[PDB]
Amino acid sequence: GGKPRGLNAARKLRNNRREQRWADLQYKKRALGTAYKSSPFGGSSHAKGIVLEKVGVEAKQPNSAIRKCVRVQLIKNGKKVTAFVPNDGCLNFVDENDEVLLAGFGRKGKAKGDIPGVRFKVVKVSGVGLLALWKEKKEKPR
Amino acid sequence: DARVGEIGGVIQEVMESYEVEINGKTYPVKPIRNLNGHNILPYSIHGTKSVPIVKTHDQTKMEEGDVFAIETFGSTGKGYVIESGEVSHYALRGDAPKVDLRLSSAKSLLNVIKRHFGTLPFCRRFLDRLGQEKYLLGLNNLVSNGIVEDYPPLVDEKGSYTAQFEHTILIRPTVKEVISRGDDY
Amino acid sequence: KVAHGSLARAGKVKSQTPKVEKQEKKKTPKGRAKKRLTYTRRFV
Amino acid sequence: APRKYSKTYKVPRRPYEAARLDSELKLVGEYGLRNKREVWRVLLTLSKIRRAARILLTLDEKDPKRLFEGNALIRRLVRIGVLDESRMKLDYVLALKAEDFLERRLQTLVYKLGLAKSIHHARVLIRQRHIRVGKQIVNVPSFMVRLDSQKHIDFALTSPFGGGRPGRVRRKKAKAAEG
Amino acid sequence: GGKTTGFALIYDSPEALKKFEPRYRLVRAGLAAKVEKASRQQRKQRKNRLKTLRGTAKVKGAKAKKEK
RNA sequence: GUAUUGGCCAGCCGUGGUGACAACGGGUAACGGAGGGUUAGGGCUCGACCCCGGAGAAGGAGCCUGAGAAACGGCUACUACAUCCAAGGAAGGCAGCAGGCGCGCAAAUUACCCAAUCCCGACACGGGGAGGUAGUGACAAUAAAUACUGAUACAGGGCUCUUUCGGGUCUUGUAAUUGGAAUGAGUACAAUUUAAAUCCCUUAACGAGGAACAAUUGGAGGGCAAGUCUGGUGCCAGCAGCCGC
Repeated sequence: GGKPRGLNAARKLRNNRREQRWADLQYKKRALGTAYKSSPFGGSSHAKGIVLEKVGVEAKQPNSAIRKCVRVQLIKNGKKVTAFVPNDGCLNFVDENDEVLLAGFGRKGKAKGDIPGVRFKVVKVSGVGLLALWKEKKEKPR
Repeated sequence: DARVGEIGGVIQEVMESYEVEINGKTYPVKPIRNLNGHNILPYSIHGTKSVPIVKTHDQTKMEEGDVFAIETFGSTGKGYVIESGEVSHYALRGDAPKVDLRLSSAKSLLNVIKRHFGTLPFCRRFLDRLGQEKYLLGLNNLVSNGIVEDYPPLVDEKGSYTAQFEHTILIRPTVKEVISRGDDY
Repeated sequence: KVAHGSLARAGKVKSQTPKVEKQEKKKTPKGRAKKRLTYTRRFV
Repeated sequence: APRKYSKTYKVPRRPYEAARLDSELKLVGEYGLRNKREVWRVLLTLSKIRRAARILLTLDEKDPKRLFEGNALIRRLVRIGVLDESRMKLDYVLALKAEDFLERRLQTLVYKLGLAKSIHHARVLIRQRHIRVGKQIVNVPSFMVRLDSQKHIDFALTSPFGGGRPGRVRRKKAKAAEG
Repeated sequence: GGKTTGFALIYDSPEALKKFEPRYRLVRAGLAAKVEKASRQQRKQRKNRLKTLRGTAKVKGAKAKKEK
């Protein structure tokens, strides 16, 4: 209650909606284009990078395990990120300087599960595909 | 002047030309790609140099006066090992960081190891024969604090078979001497 | 935690699991025939 | 720009609903369909009719748009046979249901007029070049037979059942046994 | 089916047929022979080569003797 | 001065013009529109791209011919790249069709032809990478293969005679038996298709009995449909959009 209701008050109603629309969080990040600027990916879906070293990451408080992440430097703009290697015993397939391909966890810029500070996962290594190697459908080229 | 990465490629090509039938099925022999020989130093089993058993681009050269352990491993499985099983092998690090231990029990074992074994590897039974009976707490504490290194058993996949041969060679100034050669192998 | 951990233990369980083979079984009908068998069991 | 395309089915919003899951399976088994898609396709083409009738019903009576389009819609349904002549009213098309459309298709019409032992036997006879309507050979199970063409379904002239010559395996057996 | 549909043309006189029919139809009936020509690229290549010669392009060997 | 109007330009003379009904300036991962996607109604979002209008041919300026150009498969000059050379000199502009390099998560053949739709010229006759046909192609959309049916037994369901292992009647199921016919997936004499071919559509001789002429991708604690069965591991290895194991 308290809106202008007259027949010639179309200017105030249109102006008010424009100003208060910024209080929304989903719309505010769309208008300013933060993804184009701050996100390591240039607003894209995938990216290619070079593996630097293998790192183990501890799980959060209730759990206890080693998550076995990896360090990657992006070819497109030279930034450095960390990515998670899914499935059981798959670090064995990746070596140093292996040209991996990455994607997201699907939480749209937030960490998934108990893994802290990790936002990406490895999809392909040496252009073969990680899951295909796991089921012994293909052999990794030398 | 032999290049260690080139040696690895030659070793791999000879072994991989063989195959073996086990229970009616034929299995290629695969090198265990994450095992390697090494140089030997005074009172220290592992130096800084590795001798791979697959082709690599390691260009480090062997030099006059060096001694190397040349060992190879073959497998009918994946050609890769992981650590699994009960731990028996330990060794004091020569480069161990200085630490202060609240637990007195560790303080006594550390003195025993340095005075008896130094940096030589030891096993559990070598402690038993010295009359140590209540040492497991202290040993695990020394590992956690970075003072002693553990070496769990290394296994390939269940149902696979592995073999090993190794010799020590001396790269003397005059000639090469294969010191461990015998009439057996 | 100077030790931090050890990455050697990757793939322990999958490597040491026993291996057992598929056993041959009769082929199942497919397409429209497979739907016909399902309908009879759940309503007749 | 110059090519036109359309898709003929829709997907339900809730994927796993117990009440809906078994209802469709009963229809599939009854008429010997291949999968759930043909059930959804019939539901969509029935929904288009309802929307057109509902739009016209809110119009005033004797409105020229309502009369012209209402009569055309009614005549089309009577001609195909999914609606009986006793009820020519725009309100009665809203009461149509899914099973009415499935009655008037070539696969079921083969069953009703003899010519087959099981509803699954009818489909394999349609796909093979056996059934003909009028003078044209039809191999489309969902032909949606019209009313006045119902009295001309018969075996093909060249089919072994309606004449012709013995088929592939019968000839070999006769020839092999002969010599 | 056993039905077939096509097109037919009936001409007043045989001479009138050859006057109006396209050549490719005549070859089908055998009345006329095919035209022999080279492929389309070689004809185009030759045409552009002759734009660099001015007058009596048929023989241009008179310039062979300039070198002596 | 211009094809013509005009602060478009030259002299002389006035002091004006826009703005809270948002001027001026900065951003645009901005060519505009017809329109695409999603729907109770009201809306939100996209539009380089087959139709219409505007601009450009590596970056800037200048000009000739002509009814029409500030043209680049026309010329002159500078800047940046780059070609041949006997060292004096000469020549170049694929955001036209194919093709190569680089960049990237990301996109096809250096193939055939004027037969069709149309355009140009002195012309009924010549030309057209405009345009059409084929190759590669799981971008999307439409139709719909992977089997059909008897008999004899057993089992159960429906009804009766009805006392129970009892009999007549129909359906369904088969690590139960034998018994039937049919079809294209391919393939190949012909004709047809086409500028010449291929494909489709018709059609002689061949083409189904299981280890095939063998369907996969994700799941079985809850949201959410489907095991509390049997081996391995033992907060390790790992799963898990969320609660969790």
